[PDB]
Amino acid sequence: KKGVGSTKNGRDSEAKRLGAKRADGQFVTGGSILYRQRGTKIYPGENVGRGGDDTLFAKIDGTVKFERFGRDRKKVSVYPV
Amino acid sequence: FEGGQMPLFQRLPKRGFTNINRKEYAVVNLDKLNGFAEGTEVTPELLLE
Amino acid sequence: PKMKTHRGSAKRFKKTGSGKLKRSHAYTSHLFANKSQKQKRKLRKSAVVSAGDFKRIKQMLANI
RNA sequence: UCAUAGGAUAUGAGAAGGCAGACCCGGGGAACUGAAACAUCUAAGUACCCGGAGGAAGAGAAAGCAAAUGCGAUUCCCUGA
RNA sequence: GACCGAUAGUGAACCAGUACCGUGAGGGAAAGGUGAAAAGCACCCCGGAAGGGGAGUGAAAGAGAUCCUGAAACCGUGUGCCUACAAGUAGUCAGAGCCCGUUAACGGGUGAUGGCGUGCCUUUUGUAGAAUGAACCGGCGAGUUACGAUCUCGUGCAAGGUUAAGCAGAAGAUGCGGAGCCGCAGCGAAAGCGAGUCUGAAUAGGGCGCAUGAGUACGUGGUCGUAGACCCGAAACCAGGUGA
RNA sequence: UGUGGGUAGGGGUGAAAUGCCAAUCGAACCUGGAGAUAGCUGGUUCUCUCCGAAAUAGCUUUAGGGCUAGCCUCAAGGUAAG
RNA sequence: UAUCCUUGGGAGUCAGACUGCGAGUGAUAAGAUCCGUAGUCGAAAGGGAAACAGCCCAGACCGCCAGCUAAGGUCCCAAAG
RNA sequence: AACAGUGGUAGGAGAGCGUUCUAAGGGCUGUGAAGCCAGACCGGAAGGACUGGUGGAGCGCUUAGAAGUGAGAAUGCCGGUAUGAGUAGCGAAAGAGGGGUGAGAAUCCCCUCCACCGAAUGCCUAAGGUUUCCUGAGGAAGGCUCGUCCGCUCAGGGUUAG
RNA sequence: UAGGCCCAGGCGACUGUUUAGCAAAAACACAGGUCUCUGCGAAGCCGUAAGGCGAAGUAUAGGGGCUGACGCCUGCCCGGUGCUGGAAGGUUAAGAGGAGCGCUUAGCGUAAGCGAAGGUGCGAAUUGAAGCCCCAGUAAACGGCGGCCGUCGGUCCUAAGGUAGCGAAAUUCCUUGUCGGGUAAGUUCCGACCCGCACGAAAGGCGCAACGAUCUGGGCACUGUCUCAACGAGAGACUCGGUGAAAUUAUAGUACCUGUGAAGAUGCAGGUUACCCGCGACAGGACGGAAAGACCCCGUGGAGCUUUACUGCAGCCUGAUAUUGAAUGUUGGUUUGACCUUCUAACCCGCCGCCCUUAUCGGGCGGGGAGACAGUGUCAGGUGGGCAGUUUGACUGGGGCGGUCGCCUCCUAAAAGGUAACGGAGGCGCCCAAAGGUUCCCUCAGAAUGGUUGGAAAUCAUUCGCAGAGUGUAAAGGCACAAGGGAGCUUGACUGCGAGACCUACAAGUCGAGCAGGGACGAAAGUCGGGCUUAGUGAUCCGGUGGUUCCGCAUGG
Repeated sequence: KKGVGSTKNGRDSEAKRLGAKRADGQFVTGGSILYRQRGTKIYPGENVGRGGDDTLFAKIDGTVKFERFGRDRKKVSVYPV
Repeated sequence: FEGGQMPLFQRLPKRGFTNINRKEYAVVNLDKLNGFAEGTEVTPELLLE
Repeated sequence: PKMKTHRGSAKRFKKTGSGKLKRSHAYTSHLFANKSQKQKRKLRKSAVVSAGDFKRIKQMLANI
């Protein structure tokens, strides 16, 4: 028998549950978050706000819609009734 | 017990104290008085009765 | 023999009108420079025991 | 040297020892165990040993409870909890 | 006595702390039943006796000294059916022949021959399992009780429910006993306030609460807690004694 | 080698092996604490019906254990969301 | 198409296995190991795969000496060309 | 009635069977109770009857109640009986014959020969055992077989100190 | 019936003792040697103590340790640890002390508040032994005795670097080392060699006659040990008679080939073979019987043992105090205590004599000796495996050793999220008082040209230039309308909060518009509750600090 070891590549961070949390056409309350992220994969739009964690929340109640800032750049927005 | 996990109460803190001179007055809520006759006096003795 | 009450939990919790258990938070003892004031204002406040924990412990507090 | 120790003698229904493997009063006084380990702690002043008893013992007539136009020895029971 | 009834219940229903074991302290059994009554078997035979067969007693002798009943394992006798070219967790289904004749109904016992088919329990991802346990039969043998909590169901009374100890009372039921306990109002660490309260500088907001109300006593059942707590099982630890 | 004696266990004795101390000894034997404790193995006794899993996460001096969540069941509600 | 949510009571489970697919470690070896995903077994008998937990077909209240089929098969063992 | 459904471990829920005892009410039983053995009976299951036999005095049914309430397994406890199997063994060592006894003799008694011990298998005697000693009866048990026999069983007797 | 003998070697001097019941020995012991302790109430040891062994002995004795006859010898290191002694100085207890500080309160007080005495609590300086730090000595005390470079020298370090003697050894892995002997052939043996993995001088070194049921090798003789078996006797076995168990046992009418299957089948599939029942023999299988595997692992199991593991205890040393008083001096501040000498009456005597008393106990008297010491009690410090109770992690492709244990980023990851492995790569346990906020401003890296020192490469103008740069830090995501780079003013790196959401077993963690208060920048809109986002951190209990229209056990504090 032999003896070996020392992998030193055996860890990783805790998974942080990013991505969208509400869907297009879905009704939303005030203050609800929509898209956890890091930096801006997506920007805010109308009646939507960004936080210190680059997270997107609805300032009001309404319905969600995702769109594009012209080219190669996305957006969300809340539109009320 | 939780299998050696630090249980809830120990991981939580204590709060406050108890007074020696506390008064827990007996409470009436003013609708129970309608059972009495008009103009009649009222006393805790009477209520106990 | 009468049931013995769990005294630490008695010192820590308080009973409510709805049967729920009031509690305090942890992370509120001694080491505050490593925490935001947001946390601290959230944590000086009270809280309520969860359902699972309540199921675990409530027999220890029938006598309050 | 008084004198004392010590010795000699006579009286004593003296006391000895036993117990019922129970009750109580005290002197000594464990560990397992539990704490999911463990030493503080618990188990437990338990078990066990010892000495004393009595039919009961022990305590007991306030250098107290307390905080009201105050109660009046101890003991034990229910509550307080 | 809603306690046992001879493996139970005292260890011990009987000459038991005996016999027996141990140097010793100490350990520690087994074993009940004739019959109403001995009326307990005169007498005849077999036999050396024992033990039998008759006779007789007795309601009964298949009751006869382990003496009421007397199961099963196990042991044998006799016989209806089958069996010596057949492989088989041993049966099941189909089925001929043979023998019988029932709690009288598409009945019973055997079963040539054909087909299908690797035991039970545990523990396992998975066991026919070459993993475990049981020789067999019989008996005994494991989730209970007290107290307390909580939930459900039920009953009674309901914003009111309830007594405890104790006295009287047949070891009882009952009556008296309201001291006490739960609830009806919560919030707050607390002072304290009050359907509001706490935070707060705040008539702000928020938390907990009310407005959306039913508890309480007792009982059954489930579960939990504390007690050996479903049953058996250690190596070991301590105390006190017995032994050169 | 006999006889009579002495040393007794948290100890004794030992020309020492950890050996002997009543067919035993890395700490004798009996009783008692004591039904020690056992996250360990084994065992746990009648029937039928309805429904019907898991063998995963997280934390654990934790990994063959436990707690909560997940998955099952029963009941009362909301009710019609699924 | 009927199961969903809440509250409450009660649990058990935390040793998993193979197969197919996608991946890792491995030697793109393992009935290997570790993950995801679907199934079966577990906890599921029946028919086929000779036998054969995990493959194919298919889900057992009970009976009947009735019939139609799946997988798989049709010269004899062994029903059917 | 119709429709649909009814594999199942852990596990949850619900329906029940049966045992002992008690209360009450209604019963059975010497013209034969329970229990036990047979039987081809009934019920969806646990299970329950009926007939006959044994036995020879207590026992069901209904509704309720309370429990030491149901056993196939613990290398379970106790008891009994099997298998192995008429197998192994029958425990060191020279016996043979003739007579006798007796119900019965390899095995007991007598005789004759032979053989073994002989610093021991011989004589004394301690500790210890505690009647085993002697005599006469007996052969159920023990004797590793037999047994008329004894260190076994019964009776009796027997141990004398300046 | 009463030796087999010889040659040689290792170990131990020998005779002896030992694991009753596996081991008879090279182990133990031994005489001898050495070291150390001990002045006699020895010392040591047993005991709580009395009382005892030692010893009815007295340093030529007794106890302990190591070594082991005898012969020759027993080298160097005292740096470390031990012991021994010293000990100027530092440090250190309890006790003494008693500056001050609090609390309370009579009184003063309009109030605030101050506040004497007394009581109470806390208490500083000072003093305070042993021990420890420190210095010497000691190795038949613990123990230790090296390396590099060069072809004996030079060098590094040591406290010192192995002397003699011996040496492939009971030590030597490489290794059956090489050579020689012995033998046809010798991993064994003997003798030598020595690059001694890893001899070595009382854990004694080397040698050594005699001894050994020792271990080892060789030789003569002898033999059925063997070539290679044969025969015979006896006891069992076998048959008959008598007697008559046991272990084990799910039931069994119990075949072999291949295959399957929990991967090694009697019992399953297919095929082959086989009349029924026994007796003597064998032992291949029934993973045979026996013994809940003694190895391995696990158990938050046990016991024994060690120690510079933890905590304690006994014992020992030391000090204060009480027994425990009379003096002469001495020095201190206030008489007082301390210190040195002395005395005696306390206390003590396993010293003598007498009586109790025919008594080696004790106990009374007389003497004598020591002496306020000792001893004992209480308190305190130190030492203390002599002793006791306990701990001494997990994961793990078995365990151990290794490595890791929390957080962040990426891949694996299968286009939501999530997703493991001792899978692959890397980072954190911070930093900035400006690297923050706000207002306003502008835009990078590199390349080509020209141009002192200027140089390939500073700085320079120059056109090209979405971005090759930067973004405090790792990576991913993202950003050039800036989140990047400058300047001004400032501290929102605020207080109270927070609808509602995310993630989630819980604990927790994350985002958050908006309200109030008070502000900063800005004319104004308006932004600001730290930083470009993601890590930069830990519970509870316990204490500490500050503040407080809380409580404060009769009342006020």
